[PDB]
Amino acid sequence: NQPDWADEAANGAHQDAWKSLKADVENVYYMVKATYKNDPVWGNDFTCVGVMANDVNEDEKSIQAEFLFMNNADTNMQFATEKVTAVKMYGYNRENAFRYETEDGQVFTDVIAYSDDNCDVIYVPGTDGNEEGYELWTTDYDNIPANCLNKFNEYAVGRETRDVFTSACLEIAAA
Ligand SMILES: NCCc1c[nH]cn1
Repeated sequence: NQPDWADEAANGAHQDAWKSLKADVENVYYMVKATYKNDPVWGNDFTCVGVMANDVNEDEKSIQAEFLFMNNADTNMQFATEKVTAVKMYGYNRENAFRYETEDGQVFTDVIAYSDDNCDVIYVPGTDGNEEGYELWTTDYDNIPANCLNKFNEYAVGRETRDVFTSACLEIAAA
């Protein structure tokens, strides 16, 4: 049993997890939308989630990721560092998932449903003590690519979509 988009022959070309993780090294990726409200790490009604990486390890297909985020329990931006490794899920031959490992050893395995050069549509299976759902991440929180947005809306049908990282997360300019 697995999502119908988890068809490697059909969709694998757009589900390259290692390529997507390395992309976090060049540009910050912002989670612009999601279909769920709570994350065990980011908190409740979490918003303003972004990530940047460094320390690419080709032998391990892992990076060190630095996250920023907000939730309804603190008015200040929060930060955390986690290791993320490209792994295989749903019988795939080429890595199509992200295995996050927090400093306390907690593990989350999410799956790339669709990914293009500057955006990712990620599926949260809901088996890591968390809510099942989808996330949309992109490098520019103000200009969302239509291809990823359409794929996110397509796969996330029947749920309640909400904004996560938007310009409201920052107070931009001066004076
Ligand atoms: N679906 C996001 C799970 C996660 C990873 N790190 C923190 N939370």
